[PDB]
Amino acid sequence: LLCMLALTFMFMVLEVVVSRVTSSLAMLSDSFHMLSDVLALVVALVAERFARRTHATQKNTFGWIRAEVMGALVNAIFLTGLCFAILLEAIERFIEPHEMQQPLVVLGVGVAGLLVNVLGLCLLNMRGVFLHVLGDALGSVIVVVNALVFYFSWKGCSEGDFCVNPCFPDPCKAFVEIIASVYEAGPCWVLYLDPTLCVVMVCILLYTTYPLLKESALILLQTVPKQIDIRNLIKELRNVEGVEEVHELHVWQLAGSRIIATAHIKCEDPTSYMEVAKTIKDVFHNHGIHATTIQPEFASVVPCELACRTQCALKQCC
Amino acid sequence: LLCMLALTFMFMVLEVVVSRVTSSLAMLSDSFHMLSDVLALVVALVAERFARRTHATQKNTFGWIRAEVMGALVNAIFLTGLCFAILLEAIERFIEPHEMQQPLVVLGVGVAGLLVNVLGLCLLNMRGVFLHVLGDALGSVIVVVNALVFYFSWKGCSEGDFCVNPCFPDPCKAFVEIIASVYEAGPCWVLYLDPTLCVVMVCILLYTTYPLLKESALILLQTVPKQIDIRNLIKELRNVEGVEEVHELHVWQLAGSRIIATAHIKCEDPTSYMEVAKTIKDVFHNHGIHATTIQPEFASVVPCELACRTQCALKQCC
Ligand SMILES: CC(C)CCC[C@@H](C)[C@H]1CC[C@H]2[C@@H]3CC=C4C[C@@H](OC(=O)CCC(=O)O)CC[C@]4(C)[C@H]3CC[C@]12C
Ligand SMILES: CC(C)CCC[C@@H](C)[C@H]1CC[C@H]2[C@@H]3CC=C4C[C@@H](OC(=O)CCC(=O)O)CC[C@]4(C)[C@H]3CC[C@]12C
Ligand SMILES: CC(C)CCC[C@@H](C)[C@H]1CC[C@H]2[C@@H]3CC=C4C[C@@H](OC(=O)CCC(=O)O)CC[C@]4(C)[C@H]3CC[C@]12C
Ligand SMILES: [Zn+2]
Ligand SMILES: [Zn+2]
Ligand SMILES: [Zn+2]
Ligand SMILES: [Zn+2]
Ligand SMILES: [Zn+2]
Ligand SMILES: [Zn+2]
Ligand SMILES: [Zn+2]
Ligand SMILES: [Zn+2]
Repeated sequence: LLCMLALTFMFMVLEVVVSRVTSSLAMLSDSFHMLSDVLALVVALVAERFARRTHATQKNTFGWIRAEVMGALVNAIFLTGLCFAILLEAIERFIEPHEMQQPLVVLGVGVAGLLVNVLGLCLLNMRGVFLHVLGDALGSVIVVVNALVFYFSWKGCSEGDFCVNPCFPDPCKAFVEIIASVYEAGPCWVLYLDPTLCVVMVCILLYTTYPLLKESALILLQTVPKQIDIRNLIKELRNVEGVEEVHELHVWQLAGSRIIATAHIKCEDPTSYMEVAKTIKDVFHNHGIHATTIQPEFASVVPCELACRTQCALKQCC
Repeated sequence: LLCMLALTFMFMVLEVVVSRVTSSLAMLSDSFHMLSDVLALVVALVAERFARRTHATQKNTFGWIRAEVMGALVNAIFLTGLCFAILLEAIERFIEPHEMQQPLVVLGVGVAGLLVNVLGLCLLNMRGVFLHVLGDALGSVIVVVNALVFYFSWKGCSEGDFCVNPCFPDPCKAFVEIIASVYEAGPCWVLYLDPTLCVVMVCILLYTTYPLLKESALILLQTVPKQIDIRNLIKELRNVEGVEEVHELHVWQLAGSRIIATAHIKCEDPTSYMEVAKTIKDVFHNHGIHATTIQPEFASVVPCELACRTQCALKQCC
């Protein structure tokens, strides 16, 4: 983990610095994606370290096990925020285009990123990581092809001869239009490739990270998992022996694949309660739910036999 | 709520657009703060709309009560991401200083924001809103004083007269040293003022948003609330004549003041369980807990009388 984490972090630092100095948007977006990747590795390591020894902690009774889910959510939404900022910068660049400072350094960092992804390729359990590395390499080669197209087409100028087309506003009024030799700059295919390509990059990043963010948000919010069917479960619970009807059923996913159930039941006879709670355990275990807790209300218009009279209707769940 | 929402959103759009036009970072940070405020209002409205008709939906058995807290976390982390982008821009501006484009429009939008905050004042439950609007007004004061100081002190050349600037690199090297020696006034107190005020603004935003993010994170992660002491509660539960030992006790907060408790008690005398259950209800209602699902495991090699046959990968918590 750390063996690639350190390399990715150091490359991220240099990449961010040189990109924002050179002020090229697609490069900045690719560096932000590498930033999201390295923070994903960081949160994965933190979650593994915390989950290695989870117990009945004084502060957290359940344990810091939702750490991986919350880290995924934080990374996804942090990337979304940075991507929104980058899109705002791209719109600003549409407002007033700027040329690339130096294609040579951009090509160098692009091939460096390509080599970084190639090295990471060597290091679906591993196929998912390989696909993520391939997507990062795709972003890197998009940066590289941007650099190539800019270098091959943008003839530009480096002398005092009239070179800048009216599309690009002249710097410092071009010395009041020199108060020289006639020259025409590059065609209308550059000075716009960088932002019109960074928008594609940011759109693809948003499309890739939306399902992960949605899944993490649904996990963090108390939502029944798609695997468990609430209607089938409630109907099958009603169709048991010794139980009249069930209420206050709460089912939610904690993290990964450990589901917690909660319900209240009523039994006709207090005697011989066992072999009935065993039936409830078996029927819950039949579905994906494994950790349960069933409170019996022993045997009428009142919904639940156990309710504090002086209770904030709200405070009491549902 | 929407009456101020529409005005705030329209002003946010205008200020963001004009700030990106003029490239002023302090105004950009203030606009980001306004964006955070309007998004907070939006999430509050949607949370109230969802909470007005909270029901045991098939997808969400608990209900979308946690929507407000999730929106608060989303806003806090989005603001943090935008603030990180702002720090990147500020470090860039330290690397290469750029002067403000048009002080007049910046002063106009600053006084417009001040008037917006004044109208907000015109329109703890309300003391918190007063504190927030006073903070936003303070940010507007920062941006307007930045504009005022830049306008009065800066004396950059506008015409073709000589202006030797060592502070900022001249565009096109001033026609390559031109291939009325007017000197600028106080470059130190002018060029660097905007990025440093932006850094101060973003630092104060981080300081004022960190506690909210921490509380929201502790709410989403299943953490015992600071109001309830878990050790005292378990000691009182153990100090009950009916129950022998209490195991698998989980306490967590849903949203606001809604605490749900879970326990696996073991007791004898099946015909008198309800006598114990009333005592458990009373002792839980003594603390902040108001919703419990105490499951009696009726009668020490095995800790819990009910358990999965395989308990694969100990999905069941603890
Ligand atoms: C790319 C940008 C967003 C910077 C990311 C930096 C991370 C490496 C930082 C940000 C938040 C940090 C965490 C914030 C809080 C804590 C709790 C801390 O536990 C304590 O000792 C708590 C002490 C207390 O507050 O009482 C251990 C480090 C940790 C996990 C930090 C680990 C390092 C983190 C993830
Ligand atoms: C071009 C500029 C102005 C940026 C535009 C941003 C949004 C208009 C885009 C970015 C990502 C898009 C989302 C990417 C993915 C999806 C999932 C897609 O299908 C699903 O909901 C689930 C698909 C699946 O998982 O198979 C519906 C459209 C949606 C929400 C897209 C809606 C439009 C979004 C938010
Ligand atoms: C501007 C850039 C370059 C640096 C930004 C640094 C911030 C992320 C740091 C600087 C000072 C820090 C604060 C210094 C002191 C505290 C008090 C302390 O918070 C509490 O009060 C929690 C404990 C309590 O319950 O009293 C720890 C977090 C906090 C807000 C820190 C949060 C992180 C801050 C804002
Ligand atoms: Zn990646
Ligand atoms: Zn099971
Ligand atoms: Zn009940
Ligand atoms: Zn109560
Ligand atoms: Zn309930
Ligand atoms: Zn505000
Ligand atoms: Zn038990
Ligand atoms: Zn447990």
